[PDB]
Amino acid sequence: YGDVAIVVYSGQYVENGVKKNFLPDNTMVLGNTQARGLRTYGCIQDADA
Amino acid sequence: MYTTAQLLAANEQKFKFDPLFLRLFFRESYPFTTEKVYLSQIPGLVN
Repeated sequence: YGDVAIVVYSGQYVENGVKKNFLPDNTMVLGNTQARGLRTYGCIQDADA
Repeated sequence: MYTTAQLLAANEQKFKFDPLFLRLFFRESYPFTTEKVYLSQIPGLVN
């Protein structure tokens, strides 16, 4: 769309017994692809580990 | 008897028929040895 990249997301997930889209009906997010996130994972609370 | 008939070419009247399904969705064929079949659909909905 000029400088901004346009996507349409439709991913779903299954709650207890039914499915549902991740997003509600009408959301619009201004974001930057270069923005840095964190996949951080804590320490496994397991004696065996 | 004495008519002297000469024959020309003969039109065929071909009948149009194209599957468009067996070669578009049913590309695979399986023979039978048994008398029935079983079809399994595995519903995977993890929470």
